[PDB]
Amino acid sequence: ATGPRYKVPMRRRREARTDYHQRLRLLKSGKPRLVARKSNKHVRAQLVTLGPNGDDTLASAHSSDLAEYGWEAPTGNMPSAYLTGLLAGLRAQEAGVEEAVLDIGLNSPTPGSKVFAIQEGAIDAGLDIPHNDDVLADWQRTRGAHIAEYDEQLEEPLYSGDFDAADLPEHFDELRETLLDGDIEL
Amino acid sequence: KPGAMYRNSSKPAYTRREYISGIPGKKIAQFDMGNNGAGPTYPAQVELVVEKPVQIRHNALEAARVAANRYVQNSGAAANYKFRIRKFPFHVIRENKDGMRAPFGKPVGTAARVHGANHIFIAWVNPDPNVEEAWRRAKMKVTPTINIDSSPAGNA
Amino acid sequence: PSSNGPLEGTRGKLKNKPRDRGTSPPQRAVEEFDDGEKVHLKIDPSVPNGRFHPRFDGQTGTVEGKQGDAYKVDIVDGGKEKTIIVTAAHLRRQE
Amino acid sequence: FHEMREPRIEKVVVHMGIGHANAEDILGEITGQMPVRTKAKRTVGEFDIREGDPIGAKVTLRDEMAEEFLQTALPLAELATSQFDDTGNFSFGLDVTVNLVRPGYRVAKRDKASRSIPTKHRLNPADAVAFIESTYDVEV
Amino acid sequence: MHALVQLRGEVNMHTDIQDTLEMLNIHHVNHCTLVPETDAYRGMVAKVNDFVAFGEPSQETLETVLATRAEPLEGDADVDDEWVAEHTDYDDISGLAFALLSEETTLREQGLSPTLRLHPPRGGHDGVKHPVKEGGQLGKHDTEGIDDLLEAMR
RNA sequence: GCGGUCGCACCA
RNA sequence: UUAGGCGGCCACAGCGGUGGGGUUGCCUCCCGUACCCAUCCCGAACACGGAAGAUAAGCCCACCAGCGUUCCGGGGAGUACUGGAGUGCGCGAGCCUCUGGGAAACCCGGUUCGCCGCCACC
RNA sequence: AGUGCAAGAGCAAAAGAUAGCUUGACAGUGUUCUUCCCAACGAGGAACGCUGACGCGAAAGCGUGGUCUAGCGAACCAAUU
RNA sequence: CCUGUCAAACUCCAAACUUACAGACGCCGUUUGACGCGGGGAUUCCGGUGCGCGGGGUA
Ligand SMILES: [Cl-]
Ligand SMILES: [Cl-]
Ligand SMILES: [Mg+2]
Ligand SMILES: [Mg+2]
Ligand SMILES: [Mg+2]
Ligand SMILES: [Mg+2]
Ligand SMILES: [Mg+2]
Ligand SMILES: [Mg+2]
Ligand SMILES: [Mg+2]
Ligand SMILES: [Mg+2]
Ligand SMILES: [Mg+2]
Ligand code: NA
Ligand code: NA
Ligand code: NA
Ligand code: NA
Ligand code: NA
Ligand code: NA
Repeated sequence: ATGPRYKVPMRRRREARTDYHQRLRLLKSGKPRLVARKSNKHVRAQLVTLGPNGDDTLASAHSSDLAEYGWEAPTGNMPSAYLTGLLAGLRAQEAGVEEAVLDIGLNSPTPGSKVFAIQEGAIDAGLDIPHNDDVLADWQRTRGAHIAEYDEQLEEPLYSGDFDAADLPEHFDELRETLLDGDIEL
Repeated sequence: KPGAMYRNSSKPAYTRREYISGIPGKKIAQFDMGNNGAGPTYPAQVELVVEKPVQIRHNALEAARVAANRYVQNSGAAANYKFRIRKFPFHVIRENKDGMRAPFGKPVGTAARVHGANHIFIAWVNPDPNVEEAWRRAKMKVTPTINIDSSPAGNA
Repeated sequence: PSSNGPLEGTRGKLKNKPRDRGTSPPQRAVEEFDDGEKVHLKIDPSVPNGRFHPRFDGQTGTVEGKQGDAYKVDIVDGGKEKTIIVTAAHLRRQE
Repeated sequence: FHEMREPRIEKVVVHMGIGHANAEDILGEITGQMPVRTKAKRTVGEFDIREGDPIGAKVTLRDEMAEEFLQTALPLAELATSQFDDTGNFSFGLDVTVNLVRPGYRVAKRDKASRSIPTKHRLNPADAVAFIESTYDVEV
Repeated sequence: MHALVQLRGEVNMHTDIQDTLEMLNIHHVNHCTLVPETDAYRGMVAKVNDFVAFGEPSQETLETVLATRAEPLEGDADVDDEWVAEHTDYDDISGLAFALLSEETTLREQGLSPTLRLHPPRGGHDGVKHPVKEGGQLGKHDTEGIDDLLEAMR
């Protein structure tokens, strides 16, 4: 920018999107990466491999195409994340993928976070991933219990119209249950 | 000491003051002479061109310039002309003043490296080439044979 | 030379041009080679590890197995056969 | 367009640059939340050679905590103009600084895809005076 | 296709230059060889440029020299039309010459020594201290220029 | 190594 | 790719600036703190929960060359330098000829305001 | 800028700063390069492994002292494990 | 802004050229066995000059 000698960061570093130091450490395993990404409204999970001209995604799942299986709830929460992980994990298995390492990009490794929920899901789908059980949420919060109880302090529906008034961690089970057998795209 | 000892450009360029200390000051008094207030807005422009690459000690530079400018007072202390010596003595020169043991010399002076065909002096004058004479006297005190060249001046 | 350390006279070869300055891309540090492949040796000024003795910068050897993540490249120094332990970060496929 | 262009207060920093404290106490009451130590850098003649060393405290207030404070701070100040930032900030006073900016500031403070706020979307000294002056007082 | 003739001796000539002449089958002064005009061959002759005389000869000249100084891979045998016909793919010297010139074959390919051991130039050459453009005899020559040399060394 | 800068001792 | 995620090359992509775009696939800003989690002080950030509002930031789309960069034409320049050769010149420093290579600055005019891969998606 | 110390080199979501924790400055044994270009030569040095035991981290992973190139010493004898 | 100069321990640039590997031609080797391996025997470790490139030195 200033002159011939000026050093311009790699594009993905300018865009503040890729942490290249972590990326290298990630690639060391030589295994596929379980890319755990979030959005204000959604949660994405991809299984990426290395390629000659860039990464190759062999399997993915987005919190939106969750409804395609009977999801009638918001998609930016814990139960959502888990399921998207499990969904991607299964598609992953179908693709012949057996193991992967968790890439949480620029997110923070906070215990019980959604990325770890995504990781839990993928593991349960059958994917072998280096992990640590007590950094994950306690199942109930994954089910979405923390939100149901939060609606107990109601007075006004936590959900604007949406589905239910007191919400459903049960809807969670019905879905997980569904994903664990048959059905299309899995 | 004789020019014979330093006029050739056979040694490496030695000018890094960060590694050389005790360098004698230059005897060259000024580089811009005459009406330096004015810019080259003159009709005629003569130059003294060196015809062989050589090294010119600050000694010869001063004597060459003095003899030329001191003469350009055929025009007056505040005459209408500007004189410029464009070269500076960057090359540091030594002398091994023990015999040939540990002979790297000690700094004794400085010189300017001029390549054949460069102009060492440039004067700016109105039709009144007294400067042509100031130079017959200047190239008299520098090692090389020289060419007195006139540029803007088809007023022959 | 006034000294005989490995980095003697390496100012040029182990320095980056100002624009290639800074952490290098991971893609080439993870490249995988096969035994028999020809690879050009060139230290990457930005990558501290996996290096080889500067004297071999420019050699083109043959990958013949690996040690840990580092590769074992066979080269010929003058007329002598030598084996060099080097990481991908400092290797490139010939052709 | 507007609504997302109209100024707002983002943090008010009240700090007492002492030279070595007991002062936190008053800051806690004047604001309503714990103060933070102020270590110093460089060794210097004011017998302040200690690098890591408590030499003052500060308090960053946000939201109501910041208004409820300014609703008494401002009144204790008169100044305006020249004493304003080129970014629409201003410090008066014990110091009390007010950082002002518009709605999409998080873009420059988050971790992911962060970005620097465009000069156009920045807050000018003027656009600042207006907002505040338009909130219980007068400019210059 | 160019005719190469070494005009300067080995003493004091760079070794990598001497080896080049040797790869071009010339090991003595006045020895000549025929070389195809290829990138590879071109680089070699350029390296040997200062100790040789070279150029594209005329059909006739080649024929005179071939007849006068060509030899079998082994032996004294004179290479005349009959030899040529009874030993090569061509029917006479002219046919061989043309083939060489059009770089279709080589002296070896036809059972002939790659070297035409010429005779010193009758009347002497133009000197080995200057190139053709300076009146000497070194370097690239005219077809007329090569011919004269080759003919005087017939 | 031992003794008060010094003295003693000491085949790596 | 009517706005996404992971990348490869790592300024041809930087710096600066103009215009356009969203009842929704969307991304954002945004709203909010019971929870997981969090600030040596602040739900600012991090984390979690969410949609009343917005397209003003960001982002995506179209474009501008003033600066920086890449490549090209013409000029500089077959100049500077140089591998090989010489009973060529020069008191000498050094130069010249033949042969094989061949620049930098700078000026003028174009180019460049990224390209490409995998996945997902009215 | 900083990174203990020459000089040159490396480094920015770090190789720097701050905080916290930890003792891998670990035992054993090698491969290779260096010392000594080519091209034989010891001590020493480094790079990269493995076996064992550990530290930290969600994890990939990092840690074979200090970002790299100086800071080193045979046989005999003694003391020590 | 304009204007005057430099660098063995400067570099936004940048040759000729030297060099690793590979293919092609050439040359060479398969009875003259190359390339290479193992063994016996040395001499040698005062060098000099021309040319190109040098560093020191008035030379
Ligand atoms: Cl994310
Ligand atoms: Cl090595
Ligand atoms: Mg150098
Ligand atoms: Mg014969
Ligand atoms: Mg006669
Ligand atoms: Mg003669
Ligand atoms: Mg002894
Ligand atoms: Mg807009
Ligand atoms: Mg280290
Ligand atoms: Mg002991
Ligand atoms: Mg060299
Ligand atoms: Na002496
Ligand atoms: Na003279
Ligand atoms: Na780099
Ligand atoms: Na403290
Ligand atoms: Na917008
Ligand atoms: Na050793």
